[PDB]
Amino acid sequence: ARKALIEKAKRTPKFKVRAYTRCVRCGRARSVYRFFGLCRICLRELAHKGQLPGVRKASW
Amino acid sequence: GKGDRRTRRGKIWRGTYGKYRPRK
Amino acid sequence: KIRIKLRGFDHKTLDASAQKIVEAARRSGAQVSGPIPLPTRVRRFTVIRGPFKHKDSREHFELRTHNRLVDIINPNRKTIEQLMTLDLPTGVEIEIKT
Amino acid sequence: ERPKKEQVRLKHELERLQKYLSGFRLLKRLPDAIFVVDPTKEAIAVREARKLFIPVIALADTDSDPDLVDYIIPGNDDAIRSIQLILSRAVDLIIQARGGVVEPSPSYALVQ
Amino acid sequence: GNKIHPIGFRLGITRDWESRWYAGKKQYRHLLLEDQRIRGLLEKELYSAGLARVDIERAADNVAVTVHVAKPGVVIGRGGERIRVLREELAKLTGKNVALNVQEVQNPNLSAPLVAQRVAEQIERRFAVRRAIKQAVQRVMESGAKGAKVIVSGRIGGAEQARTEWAAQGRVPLHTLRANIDYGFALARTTYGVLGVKAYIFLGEV
Amino acid sequence: ARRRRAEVRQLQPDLVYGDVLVTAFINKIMRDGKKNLAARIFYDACKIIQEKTGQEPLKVFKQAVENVKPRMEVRSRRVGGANYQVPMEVSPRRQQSLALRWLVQAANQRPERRAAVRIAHELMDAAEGKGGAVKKKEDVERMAEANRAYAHYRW
RNA sequence: AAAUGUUCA
RNA sequence: GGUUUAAUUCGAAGCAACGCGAAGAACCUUACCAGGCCUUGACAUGCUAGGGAACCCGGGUGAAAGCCUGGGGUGCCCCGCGAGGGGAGCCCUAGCACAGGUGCUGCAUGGCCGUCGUCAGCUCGUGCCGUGAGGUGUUGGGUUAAGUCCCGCAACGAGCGCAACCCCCGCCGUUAGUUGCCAGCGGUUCGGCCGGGCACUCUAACGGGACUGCCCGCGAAAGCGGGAGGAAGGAGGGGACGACGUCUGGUCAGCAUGGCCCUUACGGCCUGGGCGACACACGUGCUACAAUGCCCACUACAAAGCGAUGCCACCCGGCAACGGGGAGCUAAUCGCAAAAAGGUGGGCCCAGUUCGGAUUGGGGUCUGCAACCCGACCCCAUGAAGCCGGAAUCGCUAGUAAUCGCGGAUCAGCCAUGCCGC
Ligand SMILES: [Mg+2]
Ligand SMILES: [Mg+2]
Ligand SMILES: [Mg+2]
Ligand SMILES: [Mg+2]
Ligand SMILES: [Mg+2]
Ligand SMILES: [Mg+2]
Ligand SMILES: [Mg+2]
Ligand SMILES: [Mg+2]
Ligand SMILES: [Mg+2]
Ligand SMILES: [Mg+2]
Ligand SMILES: [Mg+2]
Ligand SMILES: [Mg+2]
Ligand SMILES: [Mg+2]
Ligand SMILES: [Mg+2]
Ligand SMILES: [Mg+2]
Ligand SMILES: [Mg+2]
Ligand SMILES: [Mg+2]
Ligand SMILES: [Mg+2]
Ligand SMILES: [Mg+2]
Ligand SMILES: [Mg+2]
Ligand SMILES: [Mg+2]
Ligand SMILES: [Mg+2]
Ligand SMILES: [Mg+2]
Ligand SMILES: [Mg+2]
Ligand SMILES: [Mg+2]
Ligand SMILES: [Mg+2]
Ligand SMILES: [Mg+2]
Ligand SMILES: [Mg+2]
Ligand SMILES: [Mg+2]
Ligand SMILES: [Mg+2]
Ligand SMILES: [Mg+2]
Ligand SMILES: [Mg+2]
Ligand SMILES: [Mg+2]
Ligand SMILES: [Mg+2]
Ligand SMILES: [Mg+2]
Ligand SMILES: [Mg+2]
Ligand SMILES: [Mg+2]
Ligand SMILES: [Mg+2]
Ligand SMILES: [Mg+2]
Ligand SMILES: [Zn+2]
Repeated sequence: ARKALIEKAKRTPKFKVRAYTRCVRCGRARSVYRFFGLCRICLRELAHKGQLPGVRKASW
Repeated sequence: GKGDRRTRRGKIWRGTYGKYRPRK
Repeated sequence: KIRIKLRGFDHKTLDASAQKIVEAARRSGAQVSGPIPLPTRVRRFTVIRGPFKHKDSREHFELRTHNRLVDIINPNRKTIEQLMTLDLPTGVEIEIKT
Repeated sequence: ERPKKEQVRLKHELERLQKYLSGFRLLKRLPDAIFVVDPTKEAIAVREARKLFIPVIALADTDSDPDLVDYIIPGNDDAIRSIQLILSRAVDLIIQARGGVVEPSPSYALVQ
Repeated sequence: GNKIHPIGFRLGITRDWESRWYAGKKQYRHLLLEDQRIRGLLEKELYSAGLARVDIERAADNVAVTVHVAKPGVVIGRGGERIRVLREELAKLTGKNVALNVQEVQNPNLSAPLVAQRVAEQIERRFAVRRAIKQAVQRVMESGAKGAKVIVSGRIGGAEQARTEWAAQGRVPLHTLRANIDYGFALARTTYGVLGVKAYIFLGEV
Repeated sequence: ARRRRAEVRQLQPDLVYGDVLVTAFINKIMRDGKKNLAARIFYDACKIIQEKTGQEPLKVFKQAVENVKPRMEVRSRRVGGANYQVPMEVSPRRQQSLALRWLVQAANQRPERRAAVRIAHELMDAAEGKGGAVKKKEDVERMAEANRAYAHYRW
């Protein structure tokens, strides 16, 4: 049950409480940062490619 | 007392305010 | 009068255009209190390195947003047609507050 | 400019090259003949030379394989006196066979 | 189980960003989505032209989009046309005016993304279970690199027992920040399954 | 410490009486980095040695520290499945280390309800003669004696 | 002067 | 873990599974169960033919889903008049080719991760040795955090590692003045607040500084010991960075992918339940057993972050949580703050207590359609076990341990005592 759900989420279908965040790259439900609209697996996958404007390895 | 809701410490800990820890 | 704030992820391309704007405004009269470096807002993300399950071991990330301030005390029509047209921003954004 | 860190790293390097090179740098496509003093002492040298079909001319003495030597100079291999004499005459012969000449190159060291 | 992306490890230094463009925590999130679906259609339609790196710049609310292809004739041709369509599709999926400039590669096999491909197609073309690799590296070196590396992983030759074959030649200090090593990932889809190809190319330094 | 010999941290002289000690002690009195409340307890400790004796704190202090520090002890040698106590002398550094430890240790053993009073009172008994700390010191003393037979092998 | 101290794809 | 259950979902399994995936389970999420419903389908690419077609609002039934039913429309094109007729999306029915699977296999895989191990190692080119597998180099002495370096040596060099190049912190400089300040005079509703000022502090940009450079001693050298100067030295303190490889390690439930399997269902929708069960076992933790303590009033000193259908000053009702009002703030300019431990005054007087707060009754607040299962707060009343913990066992070598509080991601809210940070 993926495709059915990835889209079931894109839609408004009643109330605002039933809506939820879910990765824009993979379907991932948990660990998606709202600033990127990405799950933490993708956030890293892309961060290493230099595809996320600004953003780089920490170190302090 | 950190777990005692009816106290200074108790409130601070829980992260709340009330009769026992007024919002200044 | 005419405060201009410019933000950027890259501190080089930022200070870059930051001066380019200054050197411009002066090049038309108008005094300009140099570009002052306002404090940076750092946004970090800490993610589990592994996709599955290895809670200890992660990789820190940060999106440092730089800020620069530039005031041109006494403007005029000349110090507008330049800083209202002549550009160069690609990874920098400026907000003009009069 | 080169970071002082490497300056030593490098100057410390040519020192061992200069120390383990200052001399063999005159080589240009192997030699036509090797001149060793103590064949037994420089066995390695002999082997290599002999392996490459190069003549071997050493001046060893009782305690070395004279069969590994193509042109022997049976005589003392230790005394500076003995070595110096033989090398001297050898080199004199060398120059004389090309072009003057004297005198007697500063060979004498201290002889005790 | 180790080694961090040679690219993301340099970014700030040595390497640059594949898509530079500031944004507000109110837009950024979105602006990102577009970039991704813009690189989406271009990864499939321009595959034929061997494209390596899709720079995306955003100025006064615009969209640069610079495709660095090994064959600019694939997106345009030997005359002048085609592309004219891609530009229309990039807007067809983005209600915006997106430019689209082609580019070339000094040397196609001096670019990791490209090298870890082309011949690494020879894998889907049922050939060179190894030499394909040794061949690539030679090409890279021959083209004046200071070191190169290629790694293939998977059911090599179609075997059952997965393996891992890598090149070996030239300098490739993955630990050096001032290195400037290029990196590209393949992915060979085969009847027997997926095979991943990694290419590393060491260029200049300091 | 495999590489080489530790290295002792030089403590900051006391603000009042000065002295490298007092701090060492105060440091042992302290817990949870909750100093001040600890340095105080020590100075507060005068009431009992000041007008309770009139001898001058520091001097008594240094006298207890000396009477409660051991000169020998037992350890434990790793013999083949034997493990004996074995005598062995005591380092000047351990003497002080141990002396100050037991002092505070024995101090918080006493029945007085107030900390400032527990110490000092313990410093006083210790000052000369009895004291829970001195007793502890007098026992580590016994061991080294009760096992003078296993001294034949000292590491 | 380690009292002993077994087994397992 | 196990045991229950209609379901209690699935994975993880010594270290390297067990506050792990889960950086947010009331419905959503969910993959599970029961019951009611839909089937070219919640969606992708297209083809045939009747027709209809952008769209928007109702009625019936029902828990919702669903099923049934009734209201209304041509910018494009032909000059063809228009009411005859073709057409574009696009919407519908019916049929076709297909969609979907969180169904299986990590023992077919990619990718990413863990781990030995930040251990100092792992190799190559030519030369030499051995019939050969291989050896040497890289065995040895000294030295180092280190295959770091030095000296030796049939080896002479080189590569992947170590180190350095990158970030943070320590001292200083230049550039820069809506943060800073009588630092200097001025005026002050005595708030840098007003003129005024860049000196301090600070914000931030690229520069300086350190290296055993210097002195003394030991040494063949590398280096070791010590001293001066210096903010800082002998890697100054932390990060980032983890070699050839090992674990048929981990993940087909992030994703991708070969093969196997289900296609009026092993796909899809909905309401309700469940993942929160409880005789038991274990792991990580929180709060404690108290006087170096506790409680109350007052009074100080941070850092790093986060904020527009957001943070919410300041008022007012309420004892509270909150509620009404309501300024500022696109935030070095407003506020979430106030830090806590500390300091000062008072209270408790060694007791299962003014230690400890479990548990339970009751009364409220707030988010959300909704808090029975199953939320978080507030208030009254309860007030439990615990006064120090067996065999065993874990963490830490310094601004560390210990202790004190603050922030953030996720997020309507929150079961966070977790996690990443200050
Ligand atoms: Mg939610
Ligand atoms: Mg209490
Ligand atoms: Mg943990
Ligand atoms: Mg048996
Ligand atoms: Mg389970
Ligand atoms: Mg499974
Ligand atoms: Mg669900
Ligand atoms: Mg549910
Ligand atoms: Mg449900
Ligand atoms: Mg499976
Ligand atoms: Mg597996
Ligand atoms: Mg495996
Ligand atoms: Mg794998
Ligand atoms: Mg190391
Ligand atoms: Mg043999
Ligand atoms: Mg041979
Ligand atoms: Mg070999
Ligand atoms: Mg060899
Ligand atoms: Mg070897
Ligand atoms: Mg090395
Ligand atoms: Mg050697
Ligand atoms: Mg300064
Ligand atoms: Mg400064
Ligand atoms: Mg390194
Ligand atoms: Mg498994
Ligand atoms: Mg899968
Ligand atoms: Mg439920
Ligand atoms: Mg659970
Ligand atoms: Mg329950
Ligand atoms: Mg605790
Ligand atoms: Mg009130
Ligand atoms: Mg008091
Ligand atoms: Mg509930
Ligand atoms: Mg009670
Ligand atoms: Mg009891
Ligand atoms: Mg008691
Ligand atoms: Mg350590
Ligand atoms: Mg929250
Ligand atoms: Mg609960
Ligand atoms: Zn994702």
